[PDB]
Amino acid sequence: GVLKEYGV
Amino acid sequence: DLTAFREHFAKAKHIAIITGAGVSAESGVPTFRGPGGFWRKWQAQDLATPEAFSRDPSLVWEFYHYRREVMRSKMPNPAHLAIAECEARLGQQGRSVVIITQNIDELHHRAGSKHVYEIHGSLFKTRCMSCGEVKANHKSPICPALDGKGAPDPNTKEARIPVELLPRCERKSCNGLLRPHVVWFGETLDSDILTAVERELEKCDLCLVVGTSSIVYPAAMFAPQVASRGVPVAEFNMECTPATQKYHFEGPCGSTLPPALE
Ligand SMILES: [Zn+2]
Repeated sequence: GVLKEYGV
Repeated sequence: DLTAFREHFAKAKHIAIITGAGVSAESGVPTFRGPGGFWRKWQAQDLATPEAFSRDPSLVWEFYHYRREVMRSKMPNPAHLAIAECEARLGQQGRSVVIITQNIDELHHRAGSKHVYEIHGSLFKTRCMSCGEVKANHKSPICPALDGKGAPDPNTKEARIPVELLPRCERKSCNGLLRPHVVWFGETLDSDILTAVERELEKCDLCLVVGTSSIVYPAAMFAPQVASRGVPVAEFNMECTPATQKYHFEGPCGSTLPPALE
């Protein structure tokens, strides 16, 4: 699943 | 060139509009990120996580109660509306307009947008920690215990509400603790939603990006999928384009957008 803001 | 854009606009049959915090900002909504976005001693990144909630659910809810209530006095701006009327007008012509938004303030709905995809969720929904149920909720206050809590002054006293007295699930047999149905830091997006959005961007023949940039999350996940099909993309934000430089309409969405969609 897609981490939000790409985990960043 | 605006007239160039309108020429596309004219033809478009399936339009998708992606919206970032630029637009919720224009309606005077705090995002709590970067300079002077504090809430008491904290910023979002500190509080909008599952660890914070786990550790100190009163404080996180205090935070989200505030954000819920500040909405009572923030209204949709002209961009919100222009979109909503657009969707409506084009709907009647058998054309389609869908919104994909990272915002959680429900302003699109309050403007009358219908086919909206809230990919970070919404402040006015709750999910149950116990049974997982998602239910609309705009109660003010959301629960008595929180009445007049969540003040943002850095020296406010913690409410330190017993977890039992925070918002609970109403299915009785359940009584689970509720959290906001928002995507926190370190959480994944809902795949059901993303599959839909994908389907929608695969069908669209024009794409707008509003109050954020194609280059940054979350626009970045998708604008590529559409651009690579050769579909035009139009940004409306206040980020700057360098001299030597698909369309980009610098300025507050409130101003730039409604003429564009007329
Ligand atoms: Zn429940």
